[PDB]
Amino acid sequence: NNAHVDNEFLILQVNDAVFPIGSYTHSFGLETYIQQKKVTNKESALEYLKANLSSQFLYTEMLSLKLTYESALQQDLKKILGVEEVIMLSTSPMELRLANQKLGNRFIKTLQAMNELDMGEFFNAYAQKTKDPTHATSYGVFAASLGIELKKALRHYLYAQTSNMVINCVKSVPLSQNDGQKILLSLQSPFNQLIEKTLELDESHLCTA
Amino acid sequence: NNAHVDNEFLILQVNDAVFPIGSYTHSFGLETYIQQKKVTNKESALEYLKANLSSQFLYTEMLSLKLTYESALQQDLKKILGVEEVIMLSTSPMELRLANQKLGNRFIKTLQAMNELDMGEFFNAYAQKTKDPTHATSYGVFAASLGIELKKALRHYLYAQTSNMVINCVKSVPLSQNDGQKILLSLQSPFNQLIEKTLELDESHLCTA
Repeated sequence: NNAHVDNEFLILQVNDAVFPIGSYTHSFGLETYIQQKKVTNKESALEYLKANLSSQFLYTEMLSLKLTYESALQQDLKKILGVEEVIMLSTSPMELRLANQKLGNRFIKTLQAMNELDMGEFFNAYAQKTKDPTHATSYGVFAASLGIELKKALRHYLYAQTSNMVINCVKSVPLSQNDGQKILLSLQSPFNQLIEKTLELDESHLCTA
Repeated sequence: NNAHVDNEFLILQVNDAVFPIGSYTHSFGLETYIQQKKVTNKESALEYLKANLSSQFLYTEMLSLKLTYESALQQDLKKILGVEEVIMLSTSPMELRLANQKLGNRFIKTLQAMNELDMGEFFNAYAQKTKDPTHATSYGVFAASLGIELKKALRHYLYAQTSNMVINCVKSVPLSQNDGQKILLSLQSPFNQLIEKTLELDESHLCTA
């Protein structure tokens, strides 16, 4: 039914910076740290990025991606909605809440506008009931529905979000293009640690960072 | 070694639109079709892309990537420079042959800037001796040098270039973002046919389109 669809390309397409889901929300803490003169060069940007990756980005976004992926495999919509409720309640202020929700809704809507892509009955049920979808959670359900391997879905999502964070630093600090590339390289070892950790964590760790 | 380096992440990084090598040059052969009202919608854009992908892009760019990858595994530098000579000599107009060179030169330099990345003896020797590098040929040597699988290298390069082409159509026709996503989805089957075809071609087909 998705005979004409190739997951190897589809994972690249939905993680492409150009995938049309409205405006982005990672540049949030950054602009504050720039005004505070806490992030003003390559070295300080890197430490900022590592700190962020291993706090809220791991314990909220990455972990939630995994939780909704695993629950989707068990057709457990209830747990998915519960994860989304926990995240919504731990998110402030209302502007970030609103934006994250917009991003979530846009991700789902963009998939759905591709009429020739069949997401399956479970995904479409999720799409109809979700109140506070996020990019990471709806992605988790997306990957589970199409049978994309978890470690691969994570790796691709992790790289894409981080790339967005770094290009944010390059523009806002600013940094040099090569500085951004050096940063992305040095983050590869943290990336795999992050992925390892994500697999060890369970729902009790959700939003604790 | 490259102990801290993960090819899984590096392949995403070098194919990111953010990789600072400058703008791709597929945009050159589309402006006329638009002006002349030949590419006007999603449908005619798809056809133009399919035609483009399976002509000059296949017989020059994708094939050249494959040929320098293969020669790199044999550590046959003479054959690599031979491929680049053929492309340089077959490329007009002058302006496009200069743009392509820059793009190729920028790819190599960007890699070299990342000092914590060890490209290895052969790639360094290629870097010292190349005269008319291109993005595709330099990328081929890069992929083989790091032990990245050929089909995977092709898939990532192909998707990235095609995303760029589609974005050009979206911006130029212009088209809606949704239409661009439908186009990329529709091209997944063609992508696989393009890759299997690439593996069947050899030097005797180089630049014959």
